[PDB]
This record gives sequence, C-alpha cells and structure tokens, in this order.
Amino acid sequence: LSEEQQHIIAILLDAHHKTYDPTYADFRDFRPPVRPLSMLPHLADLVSYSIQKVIGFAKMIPGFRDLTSDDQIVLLKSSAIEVIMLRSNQSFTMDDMSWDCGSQDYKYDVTDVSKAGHTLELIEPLIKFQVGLKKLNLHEEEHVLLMAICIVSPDRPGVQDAKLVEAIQDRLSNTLQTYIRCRHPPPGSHQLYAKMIQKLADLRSLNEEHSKQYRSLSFQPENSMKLTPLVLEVFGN
Amino acid sequence: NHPMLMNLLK
Ligand SMILES: C=C1/C(=C/C=C2/CCC[C@]3(C)[C@@H]([C@H](C)C[C@H]4C[C@@](C)(O)C(=O)N4CCc4ccccc4)CC[C@@H]23)C[C@@H](O)C[C@@H]1O
Repeated sequence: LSEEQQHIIAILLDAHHKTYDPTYADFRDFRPPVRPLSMLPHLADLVSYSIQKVIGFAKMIPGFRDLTSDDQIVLLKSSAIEVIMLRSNQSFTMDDMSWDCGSQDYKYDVTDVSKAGHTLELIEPLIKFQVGLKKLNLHEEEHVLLMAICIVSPDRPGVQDAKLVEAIQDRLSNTLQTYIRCRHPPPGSHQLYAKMIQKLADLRSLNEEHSKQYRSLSFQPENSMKLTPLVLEVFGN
Repeated sequence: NHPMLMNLLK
C-alpha cells in the first residue's frame, strides 16, 4: 500500500463525507412524500439532489478533473444512476428491505417504489442487488473506491479519450485490489474484489433496465412534468 | 448541450 494509494483513499473518503449527509437534513427541501404516481415528485427530488452529490463526489476523484469537459459529461450521464444505487446501500437495511433515511416518512420499500407501470422489473433485481451489496460488508474505503471505479469507466458509450479513462480507473482498481490484501482480513476478503466487479456488472443491467423505465415514463409528458430540470438533462434523449 | 451538468462541474 503505497504513498500514492493512501493519498487516493484519503481523498475519496473525504469526498464522500462531503457529498453524503448521514443525517439526511436536506430531505425537508424536497417535495413532500405522499403514500397514482404519488411518490414520484418526492423521489424525483431525491434523485435530483443525489445527482448533484454524485457530481460533487466525481469531481474530487483524483485524475477526473484532468479529463475533457466532454468525457466528464459522458461518464456522469451513464454512471449517475449506478452510483446512486451504490451510495443508497448506506441507507438500505436488511431488517425490512427498505432504504431508511431517519423517518418513514423518509423510508422506502418495494410498495413505495413499484406501484405503477412495469417498475417491478427494476425494483425486484435492485433490492436483490442491495442485499448482495450489503452482504459484502464493505469497508468504507472499499465503498468509495467502487463508486469512483464505477464513475470512471472506459467502456461507457460515447467516450472519446478512453486510454486516459482506463489509466485513471486502473490506478483506482489497483488501489482497491491492494487495499483488500493489506487491510481486509480473511475470510471476508475471499474473492472480495471479484464480487465487487460483479456488482459493477449488476449495475450495468440495472442501468439498462432503468433507461427503459425512464424512457417509457418520460415519454408521457404528464409524468415528465413532475421531474426536475437536472433529472431531464442527465437522463436524456 | 448540458448547461446544468456542465455548470455543476465548473
Ligand atoms: C439516492 C439515494 C437514495 C436512493 C434511494 C432509492 C430508494 C427508493 C427508490 C430509488 C430512489 C430509485 C428511483 C425511484 C429510480 C427512479 C428515478 C428515475 C427517474 O431514474 C426512474 O426512472 N426511476 C425508476 C422508475 C420509477 C419511476 C417512478 C417511481 C418509481 C420508480 C433509485 C434509487 C432508489 C436514498 C439515500 O440513500 C440517498 C442516496 O443518495
């Protein structure tokens, strides 16, 4: 575990502590939850707020700001929803399979999110992903590395410079691999790196399902009205 | 073509 990679882990931890509020104080600013697509204005506000936080995290990733402005946008458009699902694992609890954010009120279950349309085709695999991510019992250092590796992916559609993206991801991947050996003891570290990259593959199919869900729902202007301008810009055309 | 996202970068 080198000079350079302890620097990286310190940066990502601080970046996360600045972009994820464990007290969830800003939830008062959202449009109120009502439990029709009753919850969508509240969840749209939650997602929109979370995209801002994901962007703030991404900008602090060592090597990210050295990318083009255009490559940064490509990486955030494709990765935003995936990092949101990753970072939501902190609020997700396995007592009742819900995201618990202080009150409830601000706690969300499958009935809160899968009532309308074909959204269960996304929610059922997403809950299973949350359970699977939770059973990894990640160190916080591993949690923030995985989000950063998720953001800086060289295979996102539309990436121009990919070698540099790969270079930035490799230095994060090799930080995660070396961290698991030196800091994660057995048996919890057994194939832990392979199980984490597997969760990156789960995010890809959850992202693909998400794009199909969003496209169908945004196609109805009545529901697109309830979203936010940021959400529409990022989850785009 | 992403005014808000570009502004959230810098
Ligand atoms: C983003 C965070 C959190 C995320 C929590 C959840 C639990 C509730 C359901 C959340 C918000 C998911 C969204 C509803 C995806 C939503 C948002 C959107 C626009 O991407 C979409 O099409 N979705 C799925 C289709 C859908 C439409 C209408 C109602 C329900 C689903 C994605 C992440 C999930 C909760 C906290 O941990 C903070 C963290 O930053």
